[PDB]
Amino acid sequence: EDVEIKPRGYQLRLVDHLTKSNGIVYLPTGSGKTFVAILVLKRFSQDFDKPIESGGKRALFMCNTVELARQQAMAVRRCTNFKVGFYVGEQGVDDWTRGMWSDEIKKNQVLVGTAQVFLDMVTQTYVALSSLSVVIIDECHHGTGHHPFREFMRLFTIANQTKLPRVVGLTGVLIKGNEITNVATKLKELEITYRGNIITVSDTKEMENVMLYATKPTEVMVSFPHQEQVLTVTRLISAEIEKFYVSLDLMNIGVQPIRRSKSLQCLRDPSKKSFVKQLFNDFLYQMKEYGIYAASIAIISLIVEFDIKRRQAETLSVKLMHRTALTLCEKIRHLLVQKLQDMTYDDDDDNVNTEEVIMNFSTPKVQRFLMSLKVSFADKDPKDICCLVFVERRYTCKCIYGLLLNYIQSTPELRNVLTPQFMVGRNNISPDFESVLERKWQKSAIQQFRDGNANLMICSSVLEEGIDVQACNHVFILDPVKTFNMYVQSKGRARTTEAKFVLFTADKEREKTIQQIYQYRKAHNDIAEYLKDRVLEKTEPELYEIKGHFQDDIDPFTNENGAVLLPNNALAILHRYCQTIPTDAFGFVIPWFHVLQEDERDRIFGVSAKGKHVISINMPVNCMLRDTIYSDPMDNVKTAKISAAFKACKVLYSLGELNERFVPKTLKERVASIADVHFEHWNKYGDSV
Amino acid sequence: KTVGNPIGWLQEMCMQRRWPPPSYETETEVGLPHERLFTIACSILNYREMGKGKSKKIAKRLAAHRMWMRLQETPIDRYEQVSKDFEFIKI
Amino acid sequence: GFLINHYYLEKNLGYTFKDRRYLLQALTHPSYPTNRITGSYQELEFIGNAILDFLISAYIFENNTKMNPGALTDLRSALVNNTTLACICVRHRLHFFILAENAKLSEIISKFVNFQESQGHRVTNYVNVDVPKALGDVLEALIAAVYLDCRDLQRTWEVIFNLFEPELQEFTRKVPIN
Amino acid sequence: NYDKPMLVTKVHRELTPLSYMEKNQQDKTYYEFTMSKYGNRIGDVVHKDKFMIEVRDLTEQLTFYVHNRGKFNAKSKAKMKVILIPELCFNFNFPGDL
Amino acid sequence: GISLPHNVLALWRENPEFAKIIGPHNLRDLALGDEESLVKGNCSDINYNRFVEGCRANGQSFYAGADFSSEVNFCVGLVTIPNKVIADTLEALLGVIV
RNA sequence: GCUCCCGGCGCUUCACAGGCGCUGGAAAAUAUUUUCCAGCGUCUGUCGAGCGGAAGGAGGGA
Repeated sequence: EDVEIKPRGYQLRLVDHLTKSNGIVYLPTGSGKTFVAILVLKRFSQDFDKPIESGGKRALFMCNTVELARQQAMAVRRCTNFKVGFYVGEQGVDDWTRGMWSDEIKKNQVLVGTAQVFLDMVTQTYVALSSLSVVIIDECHHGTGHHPFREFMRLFTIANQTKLPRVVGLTGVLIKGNEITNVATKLKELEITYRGNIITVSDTKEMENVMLYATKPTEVMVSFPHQEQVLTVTRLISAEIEKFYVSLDLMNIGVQPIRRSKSLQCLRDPSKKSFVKQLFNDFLYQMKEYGIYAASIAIISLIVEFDIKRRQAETLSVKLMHRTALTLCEKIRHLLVQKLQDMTYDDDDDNVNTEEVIMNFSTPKVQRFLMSLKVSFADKDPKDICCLVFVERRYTCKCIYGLLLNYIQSTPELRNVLTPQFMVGRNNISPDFESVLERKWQKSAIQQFRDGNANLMICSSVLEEGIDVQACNHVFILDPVKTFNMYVQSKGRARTTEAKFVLFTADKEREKTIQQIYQYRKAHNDIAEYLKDRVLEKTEPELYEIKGHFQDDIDPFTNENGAVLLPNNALAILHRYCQTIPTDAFGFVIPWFHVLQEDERDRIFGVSAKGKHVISINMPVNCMLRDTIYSDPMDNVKTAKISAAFKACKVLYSLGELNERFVPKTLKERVASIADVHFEHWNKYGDSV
Repeated sequence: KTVGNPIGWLQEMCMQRRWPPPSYETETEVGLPHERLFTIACSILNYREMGKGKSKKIAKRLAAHRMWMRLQETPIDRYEQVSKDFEFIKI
Repeated sequence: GFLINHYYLEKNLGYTFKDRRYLLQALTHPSYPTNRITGSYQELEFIGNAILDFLISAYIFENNTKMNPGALTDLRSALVNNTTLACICVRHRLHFFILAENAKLSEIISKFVNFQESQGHRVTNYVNVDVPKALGDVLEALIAAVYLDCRDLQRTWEVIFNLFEPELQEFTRKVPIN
Repeated sequence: NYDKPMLVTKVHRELTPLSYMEKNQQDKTYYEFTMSKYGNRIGDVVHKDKFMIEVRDLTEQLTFYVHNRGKFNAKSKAKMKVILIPELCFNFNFPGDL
Repeated sequence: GISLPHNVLALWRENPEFAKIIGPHNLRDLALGDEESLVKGNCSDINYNRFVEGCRANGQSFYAGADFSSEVNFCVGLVTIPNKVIADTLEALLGVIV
């Protein structure tokens, strides 16, 4: 009979385990996983008040995405008496100096932000690892390969061992991809990436207490027939798009930057043409997948996108290309509308005519989806229903949103119960179907869904991770599940009691999707049992395996000041430097990466580079480097490119273009380096340049 | 209906008979990289059968199957509606 | 190989070069990627700006003794304006030899040269069409290239006066005040 | 697709399937229209020569305090007379007047 | 004839500090079956514990400090009326008496 | 606008493993069967590398 939440037995046990030895906590997504984080944050607050110069320490809460960082910062601000800071790339952190970072850390006890911000924070000696009492990693399953989490963990192998912080990993799922087989080595590698083992709830009472906030929703399958025959209008539109592609291949826009493949063997089309081709191919996919009405909505979306691009275009040739694209989109829309209108001979009642044409001009997938939506929310209370619809493609979100708007304002029973809404990830799509230059609507889709204004969300893998969403009774995975983490986290989204989890799969893939779900469940069971039976007294990986984990990549470079140049950050730093050098809007040129041929590689490197790849980088004309820095002979092209960028950054630092912190020198440092020799007489008058 | 290894059988029927070994030719590679359709041709003395497949693998296999059973022969306007009796099958 | 219509440019500019690499540096925009033997024109234009400003100021100080110093500094600012340098560069058809690879810059230069031809290469009122700083910067760059090649401020002054004679004569009769 | 409950008013003993529609569909019978619309859903119609029924739709509102003023076009509203085959519609035992 | 479960009503009314955090999203957790809704009269121990835990966790999520009264007042019989309406109904009683 | 990162899917080209199909050589048994080896082609799976679309994330910069 109280409001304040008390820590549970399992949370206390996890905190006590974490305080003596670092590790990873693996708990279902919800309030427990953040409460345990807050508790371990509170336990390491002994030296919060004392400043760093007096032996003080801080706590670091490093997240994966900016929205999750803001979310956790607000949570810890409202749940603890500490003052927390928010540090993301939107704050302009790059141009932050020594003193105003120093007072910043002096001000806030807990620092919350994205991984890259804290990575550049540490690598530029703004703080030391000895200055952090505890570091908090949430969504630790992202820390694989060259992710910023793994680079931050790599930073631990360089600093002092006796003054390292405490590492804590929060996750709801351990495996990121489909490497479900052989769980043991994957879990061992994840534990080696951090400096502790995975701990989870063990006692039956502990599991029951955890069950009070997590849920295992019932998962059901909705079979729909799969057909291959296609309409004639689809063939006509495909022929039109092919003809337009042929015409656009010789559009002859102004000279464009050369685009190549990821490894630089094969050439690419210009990005401006690739955008149009991608949009039209996506529209074709949606037309083939969801139906003619879906194509009618998607062509309006394409109209809006092309109109926006034409408005933002700067060159007349680009505007002409976008005008041709808009002409094609208008022709396609007119054809689709003509096809839709040749059914009105059935009846005159338009309210049922809209539903009938929608159900007649959509593939069985969409028809079955709409029937399930109707039978699930027939005449219920809008305040009582709160569901998410998961689809793969970004434009599928908008297309289904428009189709759902029409269907809702087409059926009497669903008219006042469902309010659809949609959102996509980065490179956001215009949420308007009319291409208006400006709209007065300001409430974001996620904010509307949180506030209860909208009860029907159509999202594309964005809401699977990070963002907190209130418990949803229904979750519709319209597109087939692809990854184990996606399945686990979407299943965990339906966190309310008796919640329903819905899978939409065609008839021909029923066996394969059932087998995939069975492998996912068996992977979950092996994870549970491996965390169950395994016992270790040391409970921490040894130094030798931690060293062996990171020795595969290139050894980082540190100077006498302690700043560390990570080879994985070398390309980013180099592109950052090439950005500040130009003194004009049109002066931007990125370094030219060139892969040496066999004869050139032999002639340059002797007989010591057979079977290996080398990359030569040509710095722009303005910069001091004109020596065509050659990468070391590496196994593949990516390592060669990284080595080339690393050597370029090192030679730039030796030339003084990096201000002994591997961040490009600004104008202020350049004039400060010259004040004492050219403006020495200013000192006697109490002024400095 | 191609239950087995059609091209193993093809080589079998060819070079039991002292016939020349089956030659394979990759004629065309058409389509986008994510939807490339490959064309393998098979020639055995004066007979030549065509093979289309999404990969050179299945294209060659089907070409050889055509060669194989040819060696034996010669010694809508509307999306279909869905019923409303669907149910949520447990998994 | 980089320098095409070499005689055309030398004849229009009024100077013959003994070492052509200064000209290459003058005509090399930073966006031009295939020039790997000599830097851009920013170095050259930095010196050329001061050289041209000093020479113009010296001439107006020597000859224009009738007008008050306020009019003298107004005339100085008008003669070295980037717009005036752009009109002078276009009038002598020096934009044909700019080594650049930017589409937007090329379109801007083409629009400006079309507008200038519409006015018959006459300096209009401080020009609705944007003026690219590239023309003025490259003109200053070739000025500094002449100075460095000849090592004679008198020959450089002869070149600058030959380029500026119409603008000098017109601006000495009326002062553009804005 | 309209699963809302409705009220049956009279049953037509003299009427039977395969009978011509009285308005605008003289060439179209109830039986063949029902097949052409929902054959894949119903399969076939059994008891083909028995009676049929006439149904009327019920209002979906629940608040009747304010007057529902509008141009209903009462003749046009009554134009869509609905005649249904009995065994194809699920029948409650609940009285309609209640 | 129907109301909220007896146990949740008792918790809601007999705890003013706990009544300001129950919201519509918390009420979705109260999905009782036929037995609870018909014979038992109140939610089971597991459902009650889960609902209480969700309401407590409301204070740490983004819902902290929110005002759910506008959507949950009718459940407990509370209602909000402007003071102008109160003055006007006093005057209306005076007027009818006059 | 650019760069980077993570995962999944589809094809291409190399290495390894096994099977199949036979030709030839060696051996055993009664033209026939079996054993060993070499060659060619394939079928199944695994490790590398590349190409392409699709999803998510971050940063610098205007």
